[PDB]
Amino acid sequence: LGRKLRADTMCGQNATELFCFYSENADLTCRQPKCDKCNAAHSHLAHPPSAMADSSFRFPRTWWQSAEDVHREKIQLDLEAEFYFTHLIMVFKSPRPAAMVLDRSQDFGKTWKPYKYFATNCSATFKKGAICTSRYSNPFPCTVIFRALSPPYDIENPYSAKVQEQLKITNLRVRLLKRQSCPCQINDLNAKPHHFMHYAVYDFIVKGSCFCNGHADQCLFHVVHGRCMCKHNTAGSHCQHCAPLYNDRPWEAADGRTGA
Amino acid sequence: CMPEFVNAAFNVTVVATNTCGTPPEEYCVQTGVTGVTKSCHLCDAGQPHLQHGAAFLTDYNNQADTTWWQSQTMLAGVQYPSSINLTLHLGKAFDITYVRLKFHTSRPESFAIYKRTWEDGPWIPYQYYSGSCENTYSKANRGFIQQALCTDEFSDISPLTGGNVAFSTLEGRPSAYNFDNSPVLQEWVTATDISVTLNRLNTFGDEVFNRPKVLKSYYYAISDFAVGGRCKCNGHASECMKNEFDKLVCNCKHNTY
Repeated sequence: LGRKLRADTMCGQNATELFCFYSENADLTCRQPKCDKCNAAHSHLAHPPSAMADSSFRFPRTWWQSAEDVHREKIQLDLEAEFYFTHLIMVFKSPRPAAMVLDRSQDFGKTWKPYKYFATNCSATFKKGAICTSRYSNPFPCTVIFRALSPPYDIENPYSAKVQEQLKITNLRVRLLKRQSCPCQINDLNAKPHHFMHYAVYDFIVKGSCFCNGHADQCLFHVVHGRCMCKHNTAGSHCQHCAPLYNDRPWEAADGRTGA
Repeated sequence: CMPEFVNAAFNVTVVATNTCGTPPEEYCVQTGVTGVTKSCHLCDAGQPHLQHGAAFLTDYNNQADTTWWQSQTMLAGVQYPSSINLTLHLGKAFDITYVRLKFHTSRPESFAIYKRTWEDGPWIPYQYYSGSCENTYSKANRGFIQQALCTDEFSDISPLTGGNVAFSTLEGRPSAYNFDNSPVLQEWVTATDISVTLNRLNTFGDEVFNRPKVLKSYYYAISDFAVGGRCKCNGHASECMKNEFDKLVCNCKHNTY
């Protein structure tokens, strides 16, 4: 959000092929394709990946999809510092496939793991409360909801390093395997349409509080930085240590319940 | 003779305990709908047109743009076991078959719905709608089995703009398809006074940060009560012809009203 999200090439670059949106009406019925042209000439005809992650102050919304009918499409989200996340969100205008995986990176893109992934057949990605759960993903309609914090994690949640690793991130990626475009009245005219490849994705904004260890009131379009002037005489970007004036007293992270 | 279903939010006012505008407030919301240059503007009620009043919520519900209302934000410290409970005093026991609460800002993570069995009486909630109800509500997630169970299909802020909620009274429940032959469900669906219980929004610990904007953002906004219903009087009237005293009561046979 509010920053660059590097990825593969945009649409139509290696093939000057027509693309169209098979959007759907409120009656769960597809509408006639709103055929346009994808290129790299003008902003209207040139829509790099940055369109999703940029100041969206205009009524028209920024569209995006894969590079060129490629299944293994990934999104790179570089960071200039440490970040924090609240929960998991998923908006996907195209039909949401069961082969959805949510992954978290620890530091400088040097770690990888299947953080969370849920679907009716979670085997598609390759306790049943975090590894994967059923009845959460469906092929249709075209146009997954989960929360990172565990049920016992909602209460008694100080801000020490013991929980930072859970919600401290360095880069973002996501993988989708299954390919499908939700059904339409493709027999709109006598001649069938063509070059309908698309993965309608609305936008991605995973709000992340300015990481200040729950101490700072203000941390250095305008975007959120990673430098905090934490109060309680605390120093450091992460504010994990206090000033030596009275540090001798044992302490842990100032939990929001009382700010010890 | 056939009963005719009409929007139950027509020519009616929601009795809202708290509503924006009375004090001076400055709030900011996602740029999905407002589209302001900086996505920041000040809520008010003095302006005749910008009133977020009760009537705006229950109106014709213009599809192109329906008048929206915002509840008081976290600035008022509205996060308790009980919170703003805006109620509906329609005037008849409408059989609300389909309920849709189009949210102007976003779907709140934690919230519920409370319905009135009889006028001035207690509240009988239909169902709970939260993705972590095991904490806030202390109940099992993914409600299934008649009770006011939780719901997690659409709980978190997925849409982030113009959120949609399908409060299908007659669907999504074990008794969905036995509506016409379920005595409890017949009593369930009928609600003398509708009231969405926005009991609490489960904070994500951002309060310690105490950013002025974020607190003004984690609030509630019901764009419109897209709720439909009718007099359940065996449709002695295709439309409750109001009586002399300027209210809504039903037509009837056997020398009754």
